[PDB]
Amino acid sequence: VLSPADKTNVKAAWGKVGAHAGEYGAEALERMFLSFPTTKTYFPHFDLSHGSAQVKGHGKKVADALTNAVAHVDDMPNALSALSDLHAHKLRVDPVNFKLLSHCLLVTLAAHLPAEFTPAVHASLDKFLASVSTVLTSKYR
Amino acid sequence: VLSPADKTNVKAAWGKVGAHAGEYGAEALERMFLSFPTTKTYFPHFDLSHGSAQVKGHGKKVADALTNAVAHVDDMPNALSALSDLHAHKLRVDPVNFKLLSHCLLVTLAAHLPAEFTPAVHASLDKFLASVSTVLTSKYR
Amino acid sequence: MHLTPEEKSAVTALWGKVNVDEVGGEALGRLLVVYPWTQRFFESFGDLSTPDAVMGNPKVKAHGKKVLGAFSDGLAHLDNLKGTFATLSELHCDKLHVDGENFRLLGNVLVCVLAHHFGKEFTPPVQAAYQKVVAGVANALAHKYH
Amino acid sequence: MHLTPEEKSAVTALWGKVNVDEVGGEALGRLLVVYPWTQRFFESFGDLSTPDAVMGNPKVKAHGKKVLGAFSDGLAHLDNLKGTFATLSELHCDKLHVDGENFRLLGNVLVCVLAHHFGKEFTPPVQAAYQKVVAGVANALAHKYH
Ligand code: HEM
Ligand code: HEM
Ligand code: HEM
Ligand code: HEM
Repeated sequence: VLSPADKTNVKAAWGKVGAHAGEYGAEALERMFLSFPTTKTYFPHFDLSHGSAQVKGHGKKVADALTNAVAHVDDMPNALSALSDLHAHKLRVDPVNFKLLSHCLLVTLAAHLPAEFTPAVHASLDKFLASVSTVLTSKYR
Repeated sequence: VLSPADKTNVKAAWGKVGAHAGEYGAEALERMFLSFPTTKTYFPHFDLSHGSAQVKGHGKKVADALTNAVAHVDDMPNALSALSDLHAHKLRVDPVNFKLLSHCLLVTLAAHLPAEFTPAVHASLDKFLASVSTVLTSKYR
Repeated sequence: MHLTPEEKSAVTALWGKVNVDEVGGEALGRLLVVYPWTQRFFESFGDLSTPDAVMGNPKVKAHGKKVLGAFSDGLAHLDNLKGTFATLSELHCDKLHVDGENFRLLGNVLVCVLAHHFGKEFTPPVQAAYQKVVAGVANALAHKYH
Repeated sequence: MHLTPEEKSAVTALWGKVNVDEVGGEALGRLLVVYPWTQRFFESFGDLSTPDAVMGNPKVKAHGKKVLGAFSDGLAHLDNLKGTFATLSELHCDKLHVDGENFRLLGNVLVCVLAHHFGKEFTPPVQAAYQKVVAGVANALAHKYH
């Protein structure tokens, strides 16, 4: 469960992301695809080449959803209902993959927000991505 | 979340276990020790030989807790509170190990309740053990 | 694949008793039932709405048999699973687009099916041997992903 | 390893720029902070009650340097991680009783530390090669568990 310190830590870190959230979304996708090629199985219809507009667009979409999640950190289940649905009944992404994307997002944040990626903030963002993962896979069965 | 159907399935299968829960808990442990040797690192102090009383003793304890969670299917977080703290604060068993034991408990039940281990029951028991594991790991960080 | 002489004997002795048509259908059906997200690859199979609709689906039964057939053959080449499974690996990746994690889900389900069928005969040490095997096979099937 | 010469060179080249002292202390510390349950092995190190107490703990920093030390030497035997870590694998199992899963957590933490330090330099492709290395190392260290 996210403690008040966690929530603050997350709000802070994400605050610094700002107008780059989209780029970081796209970058995390690219690192996932290259590091865990099994993840690519879910995107047969995309051009997964570097700098692909499909990848960029999707990166934005994910980034945007994360933002809305930070903003409703106290009410995630509710803020992500629609998304929980899409994932459990339409996309049906295996749950192990949420852990891969979460890891690539940390790696991306670390590389871009050195001053802000402290041990305490690292711990909070990790818990955070884990909660978001839990919410997104809660209606699977 | 467990559905009414899930609940009925679980009480029914566990119902059939009855007096053998202890014995089934012991076998589940042995199965786990043999298939996933890394789980043994948590029992350096145990005699892990076949027919070890320590294992016998431990299997009974695990089986009692599961019986108690079935008895309190509508309030598992509270019925398992104490065990959740123990695991989080003293034992500090890495979370992946819960999935391993869960798996060995399902094998154990499958081997003993052929007539009851139907597809529907299998699905319910898997969801149930996943729920117990979630509770037991909830206060980890 | 750390199959000791004795683990290999044990795998092979029991596989002797298996009705692959049957076990195949049971394993695949249970997969689609226990992990419903896996139904994503079979929308041309018809009705998978309930357990009975799944387990009884002639299409699931036929596919299961096919899958377990390929698996059985893998059991004859424990020495070279990667080689044995290379064309199938490329097909699941490149054509089917099947996430590799599915191979591990099936493996576990299969182990539950073997236990269900053999009861007491599926001893702790026999399971441990089969655990090595389904992992070996899962690895071999994912070896050509890129 | 199943490292491409190019992947081999990427790893090797970045590593040359690494301060093991600082990267080692930081990887181990982040480990004890992000996954608090790993502290179970370091009771004797002192106060690990806070990120600050962990990060500043000299025993932690020093164990971290010993660990990255051994990791560093393993990068010189990337074609036989198994034989390089056999003695250390038995030690971890039989003496230390460290769950193999910990090797995996450390790996991921290591990659986050490298990204943190090298920023721009730690590109997706370089990360991909490091993921392959941490996996291989984790596998070698858990190889002799029984
Ligand atoms: C941190 C967790 C995640 C978040 C917040 C997230 C968010 C989203 C969002 C916002 C969309 C767009 C919905 C729309 O198109 O209206 C989406 C779609 C999608 N997601 Fe998820 N996602 C997450 C994890 C994953 C993972 C791990 C995978 C697979 C590896 C995945 C696979 C997909 C796919 C295949 C689509 C549809 C893409 C398309 O056809 O355009 N998602 N996700
Ligand atoms: C659903 C799964 C689990 C249940 C229901 C469970 C329940 C219990 C119970 C009732 C006890 C005894 C506490 C007492 O003294 O009253 C216990 C102790 C313990 N458990 Fe858990 N546990 C589970 C999972 C695990 C796993 C997966 C591991 C490690 C692989 C583990 C490791 C331990 C250890 C090391 C102890 C202390 C044993 C001793 O020293 O006697 N547990 N558990
Ligand atoms: C032991 C693991 C497996 C083996 C040995 C195996 C084997 C096979 C074989 C022999 C075929 C037919 C090849 C062809 O059409 O040319 C096939 C097709 C297929 N497999 Fe696999 N399979 C395995 C696991 C899985 C899993 C777990 C899934 C999905 C959860 C899956 C999804 C499929 C699909 C969707 C097809 C195509 C069905 C169609 O004809 O439309 N496989 N597999
Ligand atoms: C990259 C993976 C790792 C490597 C290469 C590694 C290497 C080492 C080495 C070289 C030693 C020195 C002991 C001796 O030679 O007598 C050691 C000790 C030890 N390691 Fe590992 N280690 C790794 C991961 C871990 C992890 C993840 C943990 C737990 C979080 C751990 C727990 C310990 C402990 C408790 C000791 C004993 C230190 C002492 O004596 O106080 N190791 N390790």
